[PDB]
Amino acid sequence: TQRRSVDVSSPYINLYYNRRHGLPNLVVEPETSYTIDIMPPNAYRGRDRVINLPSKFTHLSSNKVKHVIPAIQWTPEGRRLVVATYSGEFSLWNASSFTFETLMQAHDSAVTTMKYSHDSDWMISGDADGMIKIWQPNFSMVKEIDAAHTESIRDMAFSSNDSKFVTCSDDNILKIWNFSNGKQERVLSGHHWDVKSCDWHPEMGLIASASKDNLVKLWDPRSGNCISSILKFKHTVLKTRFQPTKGNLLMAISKDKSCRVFDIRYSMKELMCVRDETDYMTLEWHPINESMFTLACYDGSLKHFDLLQNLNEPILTIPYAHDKCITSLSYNPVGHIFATAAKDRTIRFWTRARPIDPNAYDDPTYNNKKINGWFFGINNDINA
Amino acid sequence: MNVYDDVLDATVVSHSLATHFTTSDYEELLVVRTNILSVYRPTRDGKLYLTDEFKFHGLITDIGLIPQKDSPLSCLLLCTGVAKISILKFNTLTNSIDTLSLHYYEGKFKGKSLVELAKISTLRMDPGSSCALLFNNDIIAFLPFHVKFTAPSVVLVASELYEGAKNIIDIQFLKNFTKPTIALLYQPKLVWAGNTTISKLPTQYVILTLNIQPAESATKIESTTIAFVKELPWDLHTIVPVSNGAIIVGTNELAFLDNTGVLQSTVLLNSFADKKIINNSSLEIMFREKNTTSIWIPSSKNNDETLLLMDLKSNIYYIQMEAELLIKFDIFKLPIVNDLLKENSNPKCITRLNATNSNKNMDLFIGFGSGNALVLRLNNLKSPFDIELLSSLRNVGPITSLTVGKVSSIDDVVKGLPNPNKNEYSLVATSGNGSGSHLTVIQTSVQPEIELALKFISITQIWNLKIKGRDRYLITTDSTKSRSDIYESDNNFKLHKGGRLRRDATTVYISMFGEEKRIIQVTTNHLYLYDTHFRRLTTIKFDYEVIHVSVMDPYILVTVSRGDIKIFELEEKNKRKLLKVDLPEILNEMVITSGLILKSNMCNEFLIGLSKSQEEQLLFTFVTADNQIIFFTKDHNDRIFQLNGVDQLNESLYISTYQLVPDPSIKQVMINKLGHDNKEEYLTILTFGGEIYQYRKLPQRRSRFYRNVTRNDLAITGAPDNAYAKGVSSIERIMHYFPDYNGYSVIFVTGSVPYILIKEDDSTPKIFKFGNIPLVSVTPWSERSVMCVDDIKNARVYTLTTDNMYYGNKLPLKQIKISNVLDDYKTLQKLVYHERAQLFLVSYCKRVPYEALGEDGEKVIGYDENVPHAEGFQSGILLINPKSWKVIDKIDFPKNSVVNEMRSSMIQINSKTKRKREYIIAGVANATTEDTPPTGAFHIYDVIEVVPEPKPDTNYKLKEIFQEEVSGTVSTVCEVSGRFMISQSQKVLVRDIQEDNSVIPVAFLDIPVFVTDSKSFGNLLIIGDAMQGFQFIGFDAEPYRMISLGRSMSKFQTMSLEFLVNGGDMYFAATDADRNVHVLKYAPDEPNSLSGQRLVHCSSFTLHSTNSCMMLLPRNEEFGVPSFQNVGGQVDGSVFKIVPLSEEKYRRLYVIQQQIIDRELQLGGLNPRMERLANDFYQMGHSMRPMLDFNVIRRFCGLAIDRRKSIAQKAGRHAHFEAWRDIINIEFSMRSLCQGK
Amino acid sequence: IIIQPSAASKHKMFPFNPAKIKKDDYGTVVDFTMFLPD
Amino acid sequence: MSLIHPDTAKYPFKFEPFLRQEYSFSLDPDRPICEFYNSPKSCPRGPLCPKKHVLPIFQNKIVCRHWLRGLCKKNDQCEYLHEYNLRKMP
Repeated sequence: TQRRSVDVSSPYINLYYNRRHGLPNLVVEPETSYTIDIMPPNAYRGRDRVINLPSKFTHLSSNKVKHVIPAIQWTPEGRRLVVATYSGEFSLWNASSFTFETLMQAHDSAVTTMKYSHDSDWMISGDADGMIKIWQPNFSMVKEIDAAHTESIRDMAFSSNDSKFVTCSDDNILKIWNFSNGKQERVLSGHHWDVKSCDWHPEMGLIASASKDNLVKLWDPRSGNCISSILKFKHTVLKTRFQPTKGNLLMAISKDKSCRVFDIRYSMKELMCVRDETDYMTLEWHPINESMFTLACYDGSLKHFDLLQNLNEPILTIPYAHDKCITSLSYNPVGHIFATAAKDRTIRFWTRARPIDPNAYDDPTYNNKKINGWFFGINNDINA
Repeated sequence: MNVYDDVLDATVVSHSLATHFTTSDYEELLVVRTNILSVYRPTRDGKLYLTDEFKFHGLITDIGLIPQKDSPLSCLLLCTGVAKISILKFNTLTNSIDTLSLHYYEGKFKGKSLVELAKISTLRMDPGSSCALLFNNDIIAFLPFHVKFTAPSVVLVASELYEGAKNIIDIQFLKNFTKPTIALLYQPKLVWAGNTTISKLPTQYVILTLNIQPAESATKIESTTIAFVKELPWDLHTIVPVSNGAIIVGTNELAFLDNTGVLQSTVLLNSFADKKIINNSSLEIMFREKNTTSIWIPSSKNNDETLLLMDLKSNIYYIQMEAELLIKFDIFKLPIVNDLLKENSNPKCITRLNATNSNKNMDLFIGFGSGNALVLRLNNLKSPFDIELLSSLRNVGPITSLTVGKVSSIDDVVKGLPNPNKNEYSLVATSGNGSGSHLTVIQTSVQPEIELALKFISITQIWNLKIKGRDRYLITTDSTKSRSDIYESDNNFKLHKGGRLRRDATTVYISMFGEEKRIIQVTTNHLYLYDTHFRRLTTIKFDYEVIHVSVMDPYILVTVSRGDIKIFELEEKNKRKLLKVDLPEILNEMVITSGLILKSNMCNEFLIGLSKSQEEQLLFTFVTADNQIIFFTKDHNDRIFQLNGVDQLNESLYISTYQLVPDPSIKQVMINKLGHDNKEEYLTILTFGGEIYQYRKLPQRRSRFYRNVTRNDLAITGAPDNAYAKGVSSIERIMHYFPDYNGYSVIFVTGSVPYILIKEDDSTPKIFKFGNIPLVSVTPWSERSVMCVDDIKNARVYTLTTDNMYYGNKLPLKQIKISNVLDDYKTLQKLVYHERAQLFLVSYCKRVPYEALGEDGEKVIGYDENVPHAEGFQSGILLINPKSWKVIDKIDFPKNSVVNEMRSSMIQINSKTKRKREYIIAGVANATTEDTPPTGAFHIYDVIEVVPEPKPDTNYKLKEIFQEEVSGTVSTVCEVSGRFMISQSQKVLVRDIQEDNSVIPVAFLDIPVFVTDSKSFGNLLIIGDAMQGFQFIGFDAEPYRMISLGRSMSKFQTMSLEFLVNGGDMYFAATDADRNVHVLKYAPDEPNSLSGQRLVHCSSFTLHSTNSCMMLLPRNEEFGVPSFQNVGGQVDGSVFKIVPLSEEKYRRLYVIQQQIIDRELQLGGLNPRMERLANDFYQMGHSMRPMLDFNVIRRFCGLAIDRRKSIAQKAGRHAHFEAWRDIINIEFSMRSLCQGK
Repeated sequence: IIIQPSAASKHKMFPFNPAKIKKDDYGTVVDFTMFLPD
Repeated sequence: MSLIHPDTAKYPFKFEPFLRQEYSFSLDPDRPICEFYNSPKSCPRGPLCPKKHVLPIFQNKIVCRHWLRGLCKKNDQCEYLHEYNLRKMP
């Protein structure tokens, strides 16, 4: 029973052989034998960052009980993908072979968000009744604080040092917690309506939030007062994310169908304003290459953007990446797998493109002709 | 608390250019290895003679040329680090390079960069000498130059020049323009091999004329677009400007674009391209590198413009260009008949050496990455041709592995006498990539070849005479019993049975005299003058005992106990006279410690009657008690000269007139020619502390001597203020000069630790340890040989090995070629030494085309059999006996299998009796694509004595102990307390051993991404991760476990790991892909360490090249729990060591280093602190405990005595003493290899 | 950027004095007015 | 005194008492069983005892499938053996 395996081991062997002997990274040629020369995604930067684009569809997975997936998340080293269910269970899925059925019954209500620590030693998960559970990498209880928020937890993020983490819920209130004991620290009092997302700056102490008040606010993890606010969205801002590696950028998507990128280096300098006909649902920066991110629309239609290539249009559009609106995007921390979840109760995985494959950008994902993942082969490229 | 030193200097040539930099008399060649800029004089016959060498504190990334007004010397433009430009000028008055202007574009680049900057910026120079642009990526910094100041303010723009420019691939200045016009190659939409089927022809090209408008306060540039091209192939990466336009060298197409911006013709290379004049070629060549090295040569007088391209496999291609619109655009390959480029791969630079006033009969200097740099002669260029090797700069390629073993010291006795280098181990490293890969032995000392080992002929000191150069009368002496013997060296011996010698007094000196027609013997209190038949003729009674004798043909100089100077001259008429020679009256007043007769032309400008560089004058050189060197000629006329500055050992010396505090540091001086074929006059000074100082006489202005302090090439052998007294106390150190050792003019320094000074033609003189036994007396023997007598009365005749020995690079290098013409093992790696069997084991890594097969037997669909493929792997293990350096046994491995790690390990077979056997364990990983499950295997081998072939040294065989194929690539192998731990895909497994060769796993752990390296210190382990640093693991035995003790808080792509234990504490050394060296320690007591689970970052030290391997080696404690040090090999060919320090030693060396940085002047305006600590990890470790650079501290020894004393006064009272002590200790840290077993 | 005159000793170098970036548990304390939307 | 395989098994590390107090780890892997520990104060020498102590998790006879996959909810209270020996795999 030979399944499909996507492991970055042999590419890393090749990369370190080239690196230790001083050999250059040979340019990949459009042929099958040159896939061995496709370096791991962390090896590519600058011009050849286009090789890291998750353009290929490689696996469609769905659990036995087809619940609705409110959030997905990768393990910090990318071994397994943690899929939250409406019933409050952690469904794990191995990254190498995308197969598992490990129900865990994590929460009682619907798990709405999970977040892993930067040191890969802890996980926090919130649910629909404002309960935060702090987990261990082996998925054991470490702390179960009840009613940390009134309504459903929307988003939460760790600090750089992982001793603190901010959370947001359907309320108009953000809170800071000392991660060591879950002590209730200062409350980010402010905002007018239903904060929808929150994020922590990767290096600096800086909190970014999005609410229904048509405002993106920058907060203070120490003073606890709104240090700045962005008034450039004409409707509720669905999500905000800093650039994970450097943090020099900050995205935000609103219900006015506009995505804006702000350069925090020069007084909230706006760099992009892309307006679509379909609603943006969720966003995700690339974990390795900056200036690269993916936007998920209300009709599927995964859109990959590049700040250095185009400031008005996406550099790659997968118009039918999902049957219904895409609700969760997750990048493998290794960067070789992209995981997307939508309201069709399915989980789809995306990998980097191959030098030559017959489907290319023409498949039941790029066009509409049934759907399948061909889970019976021994390769990535499928003939015809 | 660690210090960084360069055991080996870098030897891969990365940049090269020709100009008039140091002088305008000849066309110089500038060679940049990694941080060393060397100035060479290419001879007529293609040899490279070094004239000046400089070492910079940062990695030199580019070198540029610009000419200054009213001067024939071109100013040097140095580009180091990231986005840096420094103007360098040569000051012939001081014979040193000085800095004219600095330009720091890094901060301004980051201020308008959306993403992280590229590692190295690229410098472009216009062929008009008006401006220079340094572009990193998407951002161009412009440096204009005046046609007052020499460079106006710098202005940088990203895409303000042309709106279209989005993703710049290459920028080049264009030729034949009255204004600075540049050409830009950029891809607004990025396309790779997977994007070729959606977006077609995404590369764009534009030519911009720049209106450089320098101003007093700023600089503005108004750009006018000359032309514009829209559709160009995706794989274009290089722009090669020519007279009529430019050549766009792509991975598969060459596109010619003129100065009007119209594509004329395109030449296809491989079957990997398709669709406007398209010239098709089936020659499957590929420019798969990002940058393709090439040399463009303008026409002579005539119309002959040639462009030579280069291939990663060191192929040269010829591009013809002729025009009336350009016609006949094509590509041709020039053949190599004698495959002299077979061992050379990855060329980096090409430079034309000799003008010749034509484009035929060329002289090319080409730097390479794997093989040695070659000077090539190309006689006739055609579309007969031939090539030849004129010179070579020894390159040890990328050091890919390191281990200690026995190369010398293998035999306990040689030629019936004990081995002169017994109990001595050496560092053996694998070198190069591919066909030229070999073994490089980094010798800790010079191993001398033995030709005669006669016993007990000397007691105290010998003298070998030459009646006609026939080795007669090897006179010996007995300083204890006051006896002297004659002996016959013509296979007679048993003394001469009477030859009218004294024989009853301590002979002080004896040598041939008067054109070998006389023999003069100076005993303790008497002087004699014999003949060839040894009949005594004249006797001069010395009322005072002699303590120094120097002899030239006419004169003999004798120095006595009160210091009286007596110089006698042989009478050329009938001899037997020995007339006295008059001396200046000042000589009576001054006190002299030592003296010698000398022959030099350094006074040929003050002496009356001659001002010619030739005709070196005979001089009487004397060293005073105030460390002053004085000298005078025969017809002195009471004129006494002196070398000014020797007393303070200044960086520069010159001839003057002597002008009238005894601290006799200087013990012996020597002025003689040193070198192999290009002999240069050098002034060598021996101190009573045993240290050796050297000076170089410039061929022009011969009255001046200079020393290089920036170049750390002279090894430290002693200390001034009685520190390291153990090097001179036992055996007196005397420098003996030999103009012909093996064709080399060397200097032998005797003592308990002997030294030899050897200078190669392409390098500065180097001081090498000579053997591993004490040396008492050395005399010339035969022709090109010496006789050496040790402290145990043994006598040995020595010869200098030359076959595969290089005597530069701070340590002798022996090249061991394991692959012959019969079998070529290609690149060698993971070399180990079997201690019990005294054998060396290596792994070959022959490259083969890769076939992408599925999980079943079939291959994947998209394979093309009509197309060239990518490279795979096929490895094995070789058994090599160091006695003959020959392969005894070889074992092969299946396809795609690469040995990622071999380790001769001490495996504990029995848990009860604790028995251990040194098996060999190899970690084999199957190198495949990402679309197949990882698989691998591990093998365990025994080395068992067998009956040799009816050929010696064939008595050992490789016997498999265990063998198993596992799931997941095996990337590392490590033994933990008798059990070997190997790494699978995201797992590490420990397996035990029983007597029945039964292997069973006992514990396991999960690793984040990929295991890059693994080391064990007892039952502790460190496992490096390709993305998230490394982790600390402890292993327990009875219940087997893999407790995770900590992880590095900083995620980086670690390359190699090792332990820097440093006494009671413990530290880890990690190297990243960013050329950084990270020191982390397991600190479980600090409050912020999370009880040890977080490894605290201590220091981040930026290296000048990528680290490939790291080893643990014991430290040699010269004065003072075992100590260890790390030794690492580098891609550029250098070897470095990290020597852990104590607290007091570290404080002393840190204060010395900061005082050197502040007080002293750095070469090219390079701050070592910013060359090393200015990385992405600067705000992570301790600010006041950085990694120390011994190269910076090495400059402490090069200062004047007063300045050296003042420097140590910054911290500590007697800081000079202990500072010299620990500097010596660090210098001799690797001498633990000299005392093995 | 820098013109090299012959008067000093350590000023003929590239300056290197990066200000120590104070970083607490919450992150690096930075100027909090430079984020003004302007 | 071997350069090739330097003696590293017995080295005076300053974190030995910490490595023994927690994780019950000693720099000597092959040390004799304490034979005075029951399964916390049974050891007369206490936690700082060179002889090896054994947690009750290590006396079980069946390895834990959840521990093999790294998903064992019970850290040390698990009734299955948390040790990788192929002899007693379920």
